[PDB]
Amino acid sequence: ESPEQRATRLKRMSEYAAKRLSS
Repeated sequence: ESPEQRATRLKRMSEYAAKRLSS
């Protein structure tokens, strides 16, 4: 569970949540 994996899943979930949230 390195810090890299955190940013990866975090970024994907973020960019997704953002794009999705907006419209």
